[PDB]
Amino acid sequence: KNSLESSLRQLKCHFTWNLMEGENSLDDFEDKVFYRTEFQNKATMCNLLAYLKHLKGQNEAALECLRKAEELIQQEHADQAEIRSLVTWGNYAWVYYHMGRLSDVQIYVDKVKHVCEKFSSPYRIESPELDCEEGWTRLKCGGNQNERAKVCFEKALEKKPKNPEFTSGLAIASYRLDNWPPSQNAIDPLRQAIRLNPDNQYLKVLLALKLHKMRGEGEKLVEEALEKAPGVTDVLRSAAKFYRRKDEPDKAIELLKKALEYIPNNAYLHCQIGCCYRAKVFQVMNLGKRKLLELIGHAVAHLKKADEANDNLFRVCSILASLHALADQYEEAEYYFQKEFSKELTPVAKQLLHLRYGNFQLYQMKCEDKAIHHFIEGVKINQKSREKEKMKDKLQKIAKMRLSKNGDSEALHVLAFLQELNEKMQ
Amino acid sequence: SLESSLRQLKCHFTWNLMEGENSLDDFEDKVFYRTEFKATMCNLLAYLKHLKGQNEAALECLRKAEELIQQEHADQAEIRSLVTWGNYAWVYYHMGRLSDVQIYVDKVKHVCEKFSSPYRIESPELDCEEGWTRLKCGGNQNERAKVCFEKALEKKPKNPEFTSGLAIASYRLDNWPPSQNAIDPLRQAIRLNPDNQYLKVLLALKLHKMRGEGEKLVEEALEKAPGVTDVLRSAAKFYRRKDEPDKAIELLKKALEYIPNNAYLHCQIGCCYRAKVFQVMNLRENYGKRKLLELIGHAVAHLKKADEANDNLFRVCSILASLHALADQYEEAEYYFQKEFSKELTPVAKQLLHLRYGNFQLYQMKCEDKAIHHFIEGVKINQKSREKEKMKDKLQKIAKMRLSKDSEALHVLAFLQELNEKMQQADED
Repeated sequence: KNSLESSLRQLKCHFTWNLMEGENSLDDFEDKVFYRTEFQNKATMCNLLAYLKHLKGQNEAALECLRKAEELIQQEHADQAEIRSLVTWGNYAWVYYHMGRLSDVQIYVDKVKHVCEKFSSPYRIESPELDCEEGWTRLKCGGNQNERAKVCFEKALEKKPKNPEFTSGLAIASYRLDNWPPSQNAIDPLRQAIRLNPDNQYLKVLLALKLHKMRGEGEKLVEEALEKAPGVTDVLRSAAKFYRRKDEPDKAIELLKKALEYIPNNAYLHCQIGCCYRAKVFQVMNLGKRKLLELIGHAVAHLKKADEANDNLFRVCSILASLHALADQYEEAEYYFQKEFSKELTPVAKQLLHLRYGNFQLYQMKCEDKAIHHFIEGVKINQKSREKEKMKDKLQKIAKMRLSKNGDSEALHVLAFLQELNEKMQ
Repeated sequence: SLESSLRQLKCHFTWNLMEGENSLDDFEDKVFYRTEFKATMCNLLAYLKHLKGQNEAALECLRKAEELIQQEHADQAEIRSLVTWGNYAWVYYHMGRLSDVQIYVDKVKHVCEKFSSPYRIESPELDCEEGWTRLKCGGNQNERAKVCFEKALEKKPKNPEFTSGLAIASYRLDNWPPSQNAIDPLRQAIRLNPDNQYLKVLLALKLHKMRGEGEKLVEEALEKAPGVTDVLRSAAKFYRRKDEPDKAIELLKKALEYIPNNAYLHCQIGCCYRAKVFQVMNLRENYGKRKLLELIGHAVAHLKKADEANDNLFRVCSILASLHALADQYEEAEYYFQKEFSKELTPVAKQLLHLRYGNFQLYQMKCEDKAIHHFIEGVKINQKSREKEKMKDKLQKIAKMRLSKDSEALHVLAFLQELNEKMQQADED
C-alpha cells in the first residue's frame, strides 16, 4: 500500500544512517575512508566501501562488496549469521533499488523481515516518541546528560523531520551543548576497556597518550603494546605520535617507516612522518647543512605525497613553504606560499600566513616592501592574536626608523593607525 | 534472570542517568530546583524517590503520571505509557513485588508485539556495528558513535567490544571537541513553535554572544510570557551579559515571587547585585559608601541562601568572602575564607585564593606576616598564571623593604631570581 522506498527507509543499514552529514565533498570523503581502511580495524569494511561505490555511481561494484561481506560474516561470526547480516542485506535492498531492480530488492526485504520477526523483542520497540520522551528526561537531568539528549532528538527527527517538539528538543540541547561543552572523562573507559581487552594493544597506547596529555605509566604502556603487536599499524601510527610528543623524533620516524612498509601509499602516514622529520629539523637546530639538507629533503618528499593525495585533507603548503625556505630554496618556497593564499582560511590562520610570508620577504628576499603589505593586511584582520601583536611591533619598528630618516609621510599614517589600536586597549 | 530481562525495557532504570554523579543529594537538588520552573516530570521524580529507598513513594508519581498521560494522549495512551510501565515494573522488582512486576511486563509485551516494525530491530549488536562505522567516518560522527556504544552497553553492559568502542569514541571526542551549530535549530524551532517564548530568549543569548534583534527577541518573549520562569531567568542573563544588570535584577525578583526559595534563582540574583557592586565602584564621582553597602548587603543575603541550600552546586564562598571584605565586616570575611580553603579546589583557584587572601591580610587586616605566607604558598604551587606573577611581585616589594631595614628576605630574592631564571628561557623559545 506504500512506496517501496518508505519501507526501505525503515531498514537499519548505511543508507539510513546519515553518514554524509556536513561532508561538503564526496571525493574528500572517499579518500578519508580509503586511507583509514588501510588500518585493519572485519566486514563493516566491505559495507562502508560498498556505500561509497554506490555514491560514486558504481552500483555494480557495490554488490561486489556486499557479497564479500556476507562471506566474512558467514565464516567467522558463522554460528550466528542471521542478525549479523541485517545491515548487509538492507544495503543490498538499497543498492538494487537504485539500479531499478525491484526483484532482488524484494528478495532482501524478505531475508530482513524474516530475521526481524524471529529475534524481535517483546520488551522494546522503536520510536520517535520513545527517543523524545527520553531526550526530555536527559535534558532535565542536564550536565553530561545533554549530549546523549541531542542524539535522542536527532534520532526522532530523522524519522519525522520538521516536527515541533523534537525540534525544540534539538535546539535547547544544542544551545546547552555549545554554551557548556561536555567533559570527556575518557581516561576511565579506556581503563575499563583495557581491563576487558588486554590483548588489544591499541587501547593501551590511547591510555598512554591521554595520560601524557593530563600530566611512568605511559612509557610502559607503549612498550608493552609495541612489544605484543609491533606490526599492527594503528599501534605503530599512534605510538609514533606518543614519541613525537615526548620530543623523540627518531623513535617516531622509526615506527612510521615500519608502518609504511605495510601500506606505503597511506597519505596520513606520509603526512605524519613528514611532520616528524620537520620536528627533528627544529630539534637539531635547537641543539649542520648536510643533515638539515638531507633531513629537510625527507620531510619535503613525504609532505609532497600528502599534498598530492588530497589538498583539502592535507593542508600542508605553509609547512612545505617554511621548509623549502630553510633549505634556501626560495623558488619552491614562493610556489607553496602562493598556493596557501588561494585556499580557504580562518582569519586566524590567514594572519599567521601574512606573518610567515612577510618574514619570508623581510629576511629571505630583499623586499621589505612586500613584507609591509602583509603585516598591514595581516593587522587589518580583526582577530585577537599574538601574531597580530607581533606584526604590529614590526610595523611600528619600520615606520619609526622611517621618520628617523625623514619626519616618512607614509609612516606617519601607519604610526597613527597603530597608536589608534593601543589607546583603545585597555 | 528476571532482571536480565528488565534490562530490555526502556525506562529510567535502563537510561543509566546517574552516570558521572557521585552525590545523590546534589543530583536530587539540581533536578528539584529545575522542577520549580508533565508526564516526563512525574517519571523522573518517581525515579528519584526510588533512588532514595522511598519506593511506595515512587509508585505514587507513577500512578499520577499515568493518569496524566491518558488525558494528554488518550488515543495514544498505550504507546506513551511504555516508559511509565517499565518503571512500575522495576520499582516493584526492587520492592520484591514480583507478582505486580509480571503485570507491567505483560502489558509491555502486548503493546510491543502490536507495534513492532517488521523491518528493524533494537539490538546491542546493531548499535555496535553502527558505532564502528560512524567511528570510521570520524569527525562529527564521533559523538554519534559514542552514543551507539553507550546504547549497546545499557542494553548489554560489561561487554569487552562495546567498551572498546566506547573507550575510543571517548578518547577522540576529548581530543577533537565536536562543532556545535545551535543558531539554525533555534530559528527552525522558534518558527515551528511560535508560542514558546523560551526559545526566543535562547536565540537572543546566542546572537549577542556572536556580536540589534537580540533585544527584539527578548522583549517579545517577555511581553508574551511575563510569568514563565524559564523566560524571566534567561532574559535576566541576557541583560547582565548586555551589562544592564538592573533589569536583570528586576526580572529575577519577579521569578522569585513564583518560587520564593529557589537556590538557582537566589544564586543568580545574588551574582547580579554583585555585578552592580563592581560597576558602582568604577565611576567614583558621587555613588557613595552608604549605597555600596546597601547593595553588598543584598548580594550577600542572596548568595548566602544558595550556600546554605548547597555547598557544592553553589561554590560561592570565595565571592561571599570578598564581599564582606569590601564591606569592612571582616569577621564574616574570615569565615568564608576559612571555609573556602577546606574544600576541593583547583591549583589555579587555590592561587587566586592565596592571593585574594594575601591581599586581604595586607591591606584591611594589617598582618604583613600572614600575607607573606600565602604569596609564598601560592607561588610554591606548581601552576603558571597572571596571579602567580602579581604574587611574586608583592613579595618583591616587601622583600626589598626588609633588605633596606631582615636578611631572611634575601632568600625571597634568591628564589625569586632563581624562579624567573628558568622562565625567560621559555619566552625566547
